[PDB]
Amino acid sequence: IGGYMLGNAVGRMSYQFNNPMESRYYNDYYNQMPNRVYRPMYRGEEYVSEDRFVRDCYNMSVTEYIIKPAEGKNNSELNQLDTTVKSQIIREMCITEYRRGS
Repeated sequence: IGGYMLGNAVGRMSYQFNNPMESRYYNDYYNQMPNRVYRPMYRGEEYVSEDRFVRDCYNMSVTEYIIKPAEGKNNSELNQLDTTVKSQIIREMCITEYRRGS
């Protein structure tokens, strides 16, 4: 990766979700949650599908909102639902990037 960059934003997502916890949590936590998605600029990949793009993009996105907030935020297992939604949303945010980037 030549660097991470922020491509395009999303916009309050508010997709279907699987369970209303994921929706409500995203909407109250919207302020802590991301407003956009970041991008792995490969200079020579040529062998990634959307499953590899979404994971590699995800794998950055997650750290940006798990390891960074580790500075001093003691959830104590409160992070379970935080990660539950944040996993789901980052995957969906990643799919949307392909669908505005096209």
